[PDB]
Amino acid sequence: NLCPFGEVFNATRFASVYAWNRKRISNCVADYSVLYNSASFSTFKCYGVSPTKLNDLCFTNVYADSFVIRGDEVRQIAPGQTGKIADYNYKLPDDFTGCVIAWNSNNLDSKVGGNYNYLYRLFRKSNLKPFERDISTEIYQAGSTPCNGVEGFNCYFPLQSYGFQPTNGVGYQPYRVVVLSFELLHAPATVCGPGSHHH
Amino acid sequence: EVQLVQSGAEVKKPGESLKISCKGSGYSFISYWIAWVRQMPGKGLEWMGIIYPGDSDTTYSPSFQGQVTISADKSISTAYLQWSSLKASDTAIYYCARLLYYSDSSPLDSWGQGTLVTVSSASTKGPSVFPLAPSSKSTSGGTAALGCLVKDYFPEPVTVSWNSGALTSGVHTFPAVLQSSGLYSLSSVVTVPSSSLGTQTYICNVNHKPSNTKVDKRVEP
Amino acid sequence: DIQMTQSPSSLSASVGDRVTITCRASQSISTYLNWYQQKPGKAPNLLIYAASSLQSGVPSRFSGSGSGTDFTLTISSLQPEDFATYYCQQSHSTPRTFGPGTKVDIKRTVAAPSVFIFPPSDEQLKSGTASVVCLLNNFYPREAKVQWKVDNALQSGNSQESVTEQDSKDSTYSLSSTLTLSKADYEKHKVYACEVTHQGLSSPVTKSFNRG
Ligand SMILES: *[C@@H]1O[C@H](CO)[C@@H](O[C@@H]2O[C@H](CO)[C@@H](O[C@@H]3O[C@H](CO)[C@@H](O)[C@H](O)[C@@H]3O)[C@H](O)[C@H]2NC(C)=O)[C@H](O)[C@H]1NC(C)=O
Repeated sequence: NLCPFGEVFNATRFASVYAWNRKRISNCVADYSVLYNSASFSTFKCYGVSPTKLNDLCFTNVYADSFVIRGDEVRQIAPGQTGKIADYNYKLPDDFTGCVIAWNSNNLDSKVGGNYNYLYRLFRKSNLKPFERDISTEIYQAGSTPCNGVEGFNCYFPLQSYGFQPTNGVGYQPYRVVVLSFELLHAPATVCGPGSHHH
Repeated sequence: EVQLVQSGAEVKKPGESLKISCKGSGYSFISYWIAWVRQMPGKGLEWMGIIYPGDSDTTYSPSFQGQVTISADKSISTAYLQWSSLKASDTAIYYCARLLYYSDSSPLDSWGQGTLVTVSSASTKGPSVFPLAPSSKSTSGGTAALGCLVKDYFPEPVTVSWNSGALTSGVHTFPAVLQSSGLYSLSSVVTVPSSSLGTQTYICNVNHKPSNTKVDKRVEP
Repeated sequence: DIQMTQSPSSLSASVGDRVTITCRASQSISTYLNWYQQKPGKAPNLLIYAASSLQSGVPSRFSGSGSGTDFTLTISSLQPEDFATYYCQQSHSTPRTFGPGTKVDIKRTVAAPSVFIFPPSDEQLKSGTASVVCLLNNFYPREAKVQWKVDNALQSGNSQESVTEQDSKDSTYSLSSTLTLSKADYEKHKVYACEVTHQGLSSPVTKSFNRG
């Protein structure tokens, strides 16, 4: 049962980075090098592993996190980084064991006049934990006076929409991202590679 | 189906340790903070503290700091509440709850069903069943009152019926109270017409499974 | 600690009524305020967060408003499922704190309690303790007071009471108060009484007996 990787990488709709969704993958065989070779990938780094080696390995469970950002921010989807995305939207742990997959989707998530549906958290009073997810739309109190709901000075709606237009620069164009994380518990491994000892 | 399920009721003695659990499913357990809330008998809600399962970072309420330990085990999607020495004042219901998110109103959008913790020095003990005898004259008219006093038992589960299951109308079995002795006391009563005091007999059927006790008690004026 | 207050502490309402409950904070909390519902034997359920955001799955008849120190929960048309206790909870400061809750019982005509007093049983007296019971039957509203008198001397810290939940058929309450002494001091007095006050009683009523 080769897993539904196409269910995630080929999903017609992707989430905003602030409300990134996670797909638990389990009970299947994973052909990671076939995923590598499906190509059209501008970023494909693995931390602590190699694709070729890991489709000989198995793990307890695998998780696929997907969302949209833009080109200049994919660097933030790496361990130990800072910035609006890593600090306020999607944070990876320093001991990350997985791969980060990203590819330009300007042909799909941009439109003439701008696609404002993709959002990202602009303000947050503390940085996120690794793999924490905060979807709060409450107005952000940037100063010492309370907002009492109303938008006003020092009181901002916390989410900003990307201005995705087909004519933006490489760094301001949409990029779909998928982060695979490999969970090895002291428990039966149910996501194996074709070349593992299990198959 | 986001759900939190807590472990079952607990009956301990002062000075003992206790650990209770809260298992979460239907979502990414490491990605949301978990709160613990106390509700003492007949009281409201108290925020005890919070924990982030991803790394077990905890922030306690000052009232509970150093009085209890919040921990987690992400490998089995579980959060814990733990005491090293229980006190009678710890008798209460404890809930775990997920925070929709950490910032701003930080609302508790999904709760576990609660874990009742009872701290008492007493051991399993069957009840004493005493009559609450009516004194109303049978021909006086109006209503008469009649009951049974179920005293000094432990643990909590006790059931009482009247004339087997035949008498149910006008019955009020009250919630048990925990006496200063660490033993429960309960009263069951029924109101009946004064006239009927002269024709029908009344027997309460008290059942206490923990001590395998079954007592039938007639109540006469 | 921010202190949360709710008014009224108890509310009688009928199906179809528009009900409003208020919450007050001892200092401003912007709109970092949540509302929860709790029914006996159950765990709370989130109704409103951030003062006015309706939790998904919650019926539209619930709504929240307010800011700073004043907040209100409104139910447009009270339904049978809505009789319960409602708590507010501030999230402006740590520690988080809840209001004491406001129970919303079913409205009914006022009914005065039938009161009955029960002396200790001879069996119990053999064991060295005496339990005098006072019973308040089928009253509405919930508020009632029982004071034990022994030879016209009022008792304190001497009794425990317990109240039933609102009855399903007649929507009344019932209450049991248990005064307990030892055989010794029980045998030292003659008359035992419980005085009951209730909105349905024009003047306090006393049931009593003399051991003999
Ligand atoms: C997402 O969707 C794309 C497009 O459907 C997938 O591209 C697919 O890539 C595989 C090889 O990795 C192709 O399989 C081979 O294609 C040749 C075509 O000549 C065929 O003769 C071979 O027998 C074999 O089928 C597949 O055709 C191709 N799909 C299409 C319709 O072009 C991509 O792999 C998907 N990504 C994931 C992770 O699912």
